[PDB]
Amino acid sequence: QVQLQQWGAGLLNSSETLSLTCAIYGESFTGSWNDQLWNWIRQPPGKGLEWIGEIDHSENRRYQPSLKGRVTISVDRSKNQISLKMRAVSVADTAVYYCVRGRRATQWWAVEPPANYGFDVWGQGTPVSVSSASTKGPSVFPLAPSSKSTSGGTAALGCLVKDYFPEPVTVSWNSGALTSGVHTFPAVLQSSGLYSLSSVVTVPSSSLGTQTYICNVNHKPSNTKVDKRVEPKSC
Amino acid sequence: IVLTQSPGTLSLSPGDRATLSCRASQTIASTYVAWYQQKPGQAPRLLLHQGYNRATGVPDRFSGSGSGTAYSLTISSLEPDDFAVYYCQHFGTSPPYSFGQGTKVDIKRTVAAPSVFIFPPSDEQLKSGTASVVCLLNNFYPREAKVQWKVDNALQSGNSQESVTEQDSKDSTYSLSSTLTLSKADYEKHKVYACEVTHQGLSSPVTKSFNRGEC
Ligand SMILES: *[C@@H]1O[C@H](CO)[C@@H](O)[C@H](O)[C@H]1NC(C)=O
Repeated sequence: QVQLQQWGAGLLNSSETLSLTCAIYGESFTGSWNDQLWNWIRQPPGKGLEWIGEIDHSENRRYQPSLKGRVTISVDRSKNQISLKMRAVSVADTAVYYCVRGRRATQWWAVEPPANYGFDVWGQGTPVSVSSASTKGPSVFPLAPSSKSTSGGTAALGCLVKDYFPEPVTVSWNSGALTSGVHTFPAVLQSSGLYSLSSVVTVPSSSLGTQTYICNVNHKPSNTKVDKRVEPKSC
Repeated sequence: IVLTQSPGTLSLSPGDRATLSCRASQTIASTYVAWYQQKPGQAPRLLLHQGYNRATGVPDRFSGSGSGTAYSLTISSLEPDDFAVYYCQHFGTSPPYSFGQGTKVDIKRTVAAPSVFIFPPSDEQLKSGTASVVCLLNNFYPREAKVQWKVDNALQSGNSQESVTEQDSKDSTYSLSSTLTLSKADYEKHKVYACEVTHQGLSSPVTKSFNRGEC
């Protein structure tokens, strides 16, 4: 049962040094047939998989050339732990960083191993967010319904959960009593490094004068709880 | 070595045959082609290694085929748990390793045109020196949608961000949220803020707009 557990600080300022650690369980650094390949693969928000670096059974290291020399991968053989260090982090380096086990047969007298030339075991990953912001509760602004947000008999309204850090926030409507037609979107990483998402709900236009609408926002990293009444704008 | 996957999105139902393509810029040996499955909120899962060998626990329906430049992940017939993103990878004799952009297999349904809504910046946000304008596309299918921000006489670029929900569990539709963010000083320079939406379900691009200051 090969297992990879990851830890390390995922919240860093600009230009700081990322430091992640991966502990190997169920397997040796080299493997039984000197075929183990220990890789770091990241996935920026919304994009695909980007390879970063590798250390093999011989402790040879090969890195992604696009990262220049900012990446260093080492191993503590006494602990069976691999470390990833990325220097001078940018907002572009914000991603989920996976510790991955690969395999490539190297001994000619050996049988072809399972998952040869394949990343068969992946760690759960460590989310990394580069930003200059500290832990900040969001500002909950109303997305007020009006004659510019009505399709047929249906009005749309919501809340903008803006300028918080880090992830995540939770949004509910009327203390969870309103769920039908609700859409809470995944946050986007602003240029400033803060986060921002929108939670909306479609309702009958006539209910704007007979039903109150409140978005319940909860940002546990900052212990910020905001209840925002969203009222229709008349004009 | 660049891997290009196609199509960008595959809309199928259970029982249909999925054929995902992976094309390399150069000729690669089958031993170096891997395929992965990834679902939202989960690490990727190895499906095929060395071009055609199924990884441990991969069901029979997942098969691989091809040689030279064209390789394929073929699901005989989709099961309900096969809707995910699939990546192909070049796992060569030495790094670097490159992945394709991916192919998303979603649930097929009838075309649903989005409902478009536009939200002005709230007075609370303007008092802090920032103006966010939100455009909402509600419960549409397929996922392909074009959202263009126009402020007065200028199409906007580099000042908005998009966010799409997963395919709904009830009606299998998508929803999108686009946020145009401007400084308060720039926001008050213009009047007409418009959101143009192109989708397969709309006979023509639907534009939702408002006039700043006006009503
Ligand atoms: C960035 O630096 C400031 C000042 O040192 C600090 O308050 C803030 O928490 C830092 N941000 C992160 C994400 O560590």
